[PDB]
Amino acid sequence: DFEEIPEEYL
Amino acid sequence: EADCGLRPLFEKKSLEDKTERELLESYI
Amino acid sequence: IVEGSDAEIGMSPWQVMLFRKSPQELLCGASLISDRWVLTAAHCLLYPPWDKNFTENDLLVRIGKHSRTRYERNIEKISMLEKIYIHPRYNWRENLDRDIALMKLKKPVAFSDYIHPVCLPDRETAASLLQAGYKGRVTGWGNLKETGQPSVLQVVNLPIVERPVCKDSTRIRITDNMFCAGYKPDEGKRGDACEGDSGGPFVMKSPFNNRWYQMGIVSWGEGCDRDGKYGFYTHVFRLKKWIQKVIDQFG
Ligand SMILES: Nc1ccc(CNC(=O)[C@@H]2CCCN2C(=O)[C@H](N)Cc2ccccc2)cn1
Ligand SMILES: *[C@@H]1O[C@H](CO)[C@@H](O)[C@H](O)[C@H]1NC(C)=O
Ligand code: NA
Ligand code: NA
Repeated sequence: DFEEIPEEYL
Repeated sequence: EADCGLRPLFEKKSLEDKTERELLESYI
Repeated sequence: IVEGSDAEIGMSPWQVMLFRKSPQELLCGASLISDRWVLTAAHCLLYPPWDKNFTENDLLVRIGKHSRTRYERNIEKISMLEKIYIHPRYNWRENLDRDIALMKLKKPVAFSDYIHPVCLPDRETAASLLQAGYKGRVTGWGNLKETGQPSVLQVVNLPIVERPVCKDSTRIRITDNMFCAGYKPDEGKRGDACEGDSGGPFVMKSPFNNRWYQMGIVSWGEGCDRDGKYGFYTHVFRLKKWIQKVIDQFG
């Protein structure tokens, strides 16, 4: 699984 | 781009990566 | 990438990851060709046999990456897509002929030590370098074996193969818009792209001007790294008139 990316990028 | 294909951490500082010579040796 | 090795930091600063927004997962490789344009395989975006038909808002591009799964804070940059352009004669029905697509970014990406565009070949560079035996380099975060997934970007150098050998290795109809690469069984060495590496670049370092050129796009193979099989790559130069038409019209 992938680390969450910042929400700004949706 | 005028600067395309020249890597900041390699060509731009005259450093070679560990296997690019293998490519060069194949270009006969 | 099967039978490759970990990339060096900054080794492939044009590498792009195509990333699905939800569920968050790797979709494909891709390459940076300017501050606003990314090149990939058409089948990364459109493949009806598998019910694949992505729109711009489905996707992100992640540039500057090394780790597959980490959010590489202060290094990678994440861009939204303004528009996808698929080659109008892309043949998803039969053999992936003309397997090429462009993506325009919503905003220009800032270049850095980790983010930098690859050159596209002109006719003379392609004629000089696209010769049997000459090696290029393929990179990606795809499967490490045909039948897991890497911690960091993988790299393998592979020789271009003579067209009759490519043709004789498969029942699929090969076209002039494809070339194949890989070692032959009697050559000992191994390596191939694999599922997940789709859309990533096959690059060559010109010995004339010491610049990297993208000659191919990871397109297809039958299994991965099988003896007597080869990887097939979209022939970028052969489709460059379309690339230029899209960028000239929509840039
Ligand atoms: N060694 C490898 C294996 C896979 C890949 C990534 N690419 C794909 O997976 C594509 C996408 C559509 C299907 N496919 C295949 O490659 C089919 N195995 C063959 C095929 C070829 C042409 C038409 C239909 C089918 C790269 N290198
Ligand atoms: C793919 O998606 C678009 C709609 O977003 C649609 O117009 C098209 O017909 C779909 N199927 C294709 C191109 O095969
Ligand atoms: Na020279
Ligand atoms: Na093989």
